[PDB]
Amino acid sequence: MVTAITIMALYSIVCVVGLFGNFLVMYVIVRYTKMKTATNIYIFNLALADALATSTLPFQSVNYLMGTWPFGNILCKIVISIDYYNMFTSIFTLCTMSVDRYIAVCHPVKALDFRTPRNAKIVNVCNWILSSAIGLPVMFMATTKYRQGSIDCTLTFSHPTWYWENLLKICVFIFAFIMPVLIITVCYGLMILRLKSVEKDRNLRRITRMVLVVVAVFIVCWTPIHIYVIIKALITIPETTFQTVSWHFCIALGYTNSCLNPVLYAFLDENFKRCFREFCESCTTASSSLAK
Amino acid sequence: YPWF
Amino acid sequence: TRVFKKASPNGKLTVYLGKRDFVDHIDLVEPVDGVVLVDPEYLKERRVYVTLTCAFRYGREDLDVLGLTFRKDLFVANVQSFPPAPEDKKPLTRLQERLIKKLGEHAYPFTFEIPPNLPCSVTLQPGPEDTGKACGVDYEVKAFCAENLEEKIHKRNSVRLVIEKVQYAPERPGPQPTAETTRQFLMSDKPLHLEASLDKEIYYHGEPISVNVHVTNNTNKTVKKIKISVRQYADICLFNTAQYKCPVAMEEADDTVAPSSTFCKVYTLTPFLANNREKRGLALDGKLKHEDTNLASSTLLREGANREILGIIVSYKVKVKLVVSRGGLLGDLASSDVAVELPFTLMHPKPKE
Amino acid sequence: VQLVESGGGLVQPGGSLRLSCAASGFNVYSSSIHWVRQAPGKGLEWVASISSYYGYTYYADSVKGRFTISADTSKNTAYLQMNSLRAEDTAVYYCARSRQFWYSGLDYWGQGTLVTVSSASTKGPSVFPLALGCLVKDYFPEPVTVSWNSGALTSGVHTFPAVLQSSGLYSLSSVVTVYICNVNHKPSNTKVDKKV
Amino acid sequence: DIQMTQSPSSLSASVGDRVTITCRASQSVSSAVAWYQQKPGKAPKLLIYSASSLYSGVPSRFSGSRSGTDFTLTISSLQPEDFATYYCQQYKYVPVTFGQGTKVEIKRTVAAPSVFIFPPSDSQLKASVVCLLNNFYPREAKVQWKVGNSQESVTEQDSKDSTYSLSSTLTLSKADYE
Repeated sequence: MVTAITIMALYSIVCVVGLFGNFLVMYVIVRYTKMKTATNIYIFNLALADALATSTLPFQSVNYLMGTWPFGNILCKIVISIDYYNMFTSIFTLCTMSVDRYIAVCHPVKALDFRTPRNAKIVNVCNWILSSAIGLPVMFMATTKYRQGSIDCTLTFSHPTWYWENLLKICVFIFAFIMPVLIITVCYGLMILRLKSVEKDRNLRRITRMVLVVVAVFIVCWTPIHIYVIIKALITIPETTFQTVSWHFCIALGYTNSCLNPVLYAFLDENFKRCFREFCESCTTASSSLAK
Repeated sequence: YPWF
Repeated sequence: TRVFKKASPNGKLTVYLGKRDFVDHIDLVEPVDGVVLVDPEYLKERRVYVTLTCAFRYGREDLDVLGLTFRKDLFVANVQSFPPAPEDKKPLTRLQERLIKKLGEHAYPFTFEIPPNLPCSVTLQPGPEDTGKACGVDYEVKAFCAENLEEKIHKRNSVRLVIEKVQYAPERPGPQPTAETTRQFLMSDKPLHLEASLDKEIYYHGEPISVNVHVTNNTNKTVKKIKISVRQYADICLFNTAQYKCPVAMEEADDTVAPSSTFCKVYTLTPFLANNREKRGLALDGKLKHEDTNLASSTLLREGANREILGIIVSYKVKVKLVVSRGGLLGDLASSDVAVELPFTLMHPKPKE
Repeated sequence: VQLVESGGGLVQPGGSLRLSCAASGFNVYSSSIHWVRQAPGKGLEWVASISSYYGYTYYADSVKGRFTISADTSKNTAYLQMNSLRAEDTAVYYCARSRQFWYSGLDYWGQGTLVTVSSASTKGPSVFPLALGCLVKDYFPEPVTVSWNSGALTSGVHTFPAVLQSSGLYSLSSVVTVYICNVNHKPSNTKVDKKV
Repeated sequence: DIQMTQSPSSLSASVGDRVTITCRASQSVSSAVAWYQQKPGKAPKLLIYSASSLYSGVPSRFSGSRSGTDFTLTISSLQPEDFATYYCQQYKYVPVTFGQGTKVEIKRTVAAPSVFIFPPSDSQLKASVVCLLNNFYPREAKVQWKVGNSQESVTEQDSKDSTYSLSSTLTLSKADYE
């Protein structure tokens, strides 16, 4: 009906935009520039993580419209693990890129030796391993129940539900919302004050606008969902059309950040722009005599 | 994030 | 007598330099003299300028960080050659007068007075193959034809030559380096006493360095090994100046020193570039282009000058480290270290005329 | 201040030889070591060079692959391994020194050691009179000492340099004009006394 | 590769005369030209470097200069100890190439050789004729066949009379000689 198809359309368009942008940036990175810098590896990793995180939108969407999970238990566990693992991977890759740029600008002398592409590969591998500490346990608790009338995909707790589910909720709130935004804002603030501590004025204003828009899009996309999850956990809420459009809209914005990350980190890089444009005289020093 |  | 010449891609204006190595005396820097040859037919109403700039590069050539250029301009000087500016009343060097006599009447002189206490031409070794452009301080003389300075200049109408600002070893030797360090661990007995020195303070490139080590181990801790190394310190001065460190030469002997004994030996080290090709960020001497360079010479500074001098300030020290065996009632593989530092000077002898 | 060469002698075509150049008073890192050979009755030809400061190593286009130059920095000595010694390698090999930083010519040169790669062996000089001097043939290898009347008329005799014959063995001639001529061959310890 | 043309290949001067030795380079070397002096039986000795700078210990009578790719070594007053072979090297590019070499000799009056003919000894043919030119000047000289390939040998300049000597030997058969 009118109020039950807008959510489906929003999820579908967000998903298709995210996959299109992520696939474009992956192909351009792997084929043209060929990953010969630390930054290229960072955006490639972000693209992979965001594509993997956003690929679960069709599953959740068809779970919503059918009101059940028709895939099965194995796909239930796979989708849960993928969603959690890749959301942490995306946010943590954002954090690593922020600290890398902070080290590059505030400590260029240390960046001359701390930005070796081998070091970047090590950092990304460490990030993917560190994000696994939630990706495997959720796969170890993602069996499905035959709910009366539904086969819904949910998370299982064999221990007190109200304790461990809230523990996981608060752990995701603290290790995926407040510490990452703190890292990003501290790094970018230190960068902007270092830049302002000194044609150059226009470039500095552009850099300030870029870092501000990155911080703003992150803190606009990721806070509504966490705030509303906390509110829902605290106090029960009646179910209405406004309720069922807002709950979903928050998730849509949360994946909007996943789409916007490629739209910002890649499509504005100078080398990436040159490669995208591709896809779409000096004399020598000699000598002369000098009579005495 | 949340599974609806 | 020969002079260096370079012409623009269009071949209209050419600039003449007597030499491309300018000695940096502490009190003053040698003036940059030269003559630019132009033609009034090409320049209907434009004025040709010559600019000497000191460029300091922070990081790699590719930006990859918000699209900003890691390139500072520490010193920029400008002069209007043609038409002859009535503002500057600088005299004419004999070389400049000879160039004007040899060339036609369309030759005009330019002179640059580099202020003292500025960084010298230093380039940082990139180690493995990562970038196609060097990173470090360098000087360059650029002459271009334009209507005014606040204007984008075409690369076809401008010449540019890199020049080196070099320093040579002082004519007189200095005090002999000498360091002392005494250390006691648990107040057992008389402490360990390490003494090291060098045969001279000023060394030239390729000469061996003799380290005279004298140790009187009066405590009960046996010395396992003695490590002598030459370390290059690069003061890369900027906002919140830092310190770069790199062992250029090393020698780790296995000479043990028994408790209540003495050990005097001389270790000969030689810093050279053959075994230091894999060390990224190693300060080189910074020649004109990719050519035969060596380890960057120690930067000489005035004792009564400003400390916050941007660029790279290269210095060398000799570290003598004794690794003492550690372990008492419990026998482990841990160890303590007693080290001294002997600062020395590494330069080129002044050319003889 | 001194360069001493050693390790030269008779070699057969295809053999191997190793020359040593000990440098006294020079530092192997502040100076580069060069090898220059001089063929008999010819000019100087550069052979090899080594730069211990950079680890660079250069050879002439006619010696690449066969000759190998190295340096032992502990003893301040330079070695030149020569494999597959062709007959055109007969020369006197000089080891020279130049400033490693700001090369300013070959400042110091060694005395040089002759390297002979002739395929012949030690032979005896055949003495034939000339009715007045004597001529020695097949006198390999060099040198050959000749004197008239055991050194009496040494002032008034002209001796010609030895020229390598077609057979490979050298030959020499001497003449005196107003007796007996004595010839001594050091490499073979053969003394012949003839009278014209 | 750069080939240096040192001319003349040989000259004869006297004490007190002024001698010029020319060196031309195929390509263009900036100033990397050095002049060395080699005496017979001795190692070469560096005389000048950078084509104009005099080496330490070299007498001031030696002087070098450059004019484009034409380098010249000049001896203002030739001395009896300044008569040897002079070479011209170019160290601008690797490989370093030397010159052909100019040999300086003492100049004297023209002298006529005393030609002698010596038939081969019977103790040898049991077979090489020789023509012997003694005490001739200048160095250039020819020989005439008189009874296979002939081999010629020439000595160094005599210290007594500043003359030369030549001997040309050839092996003959038994047809013409017998």
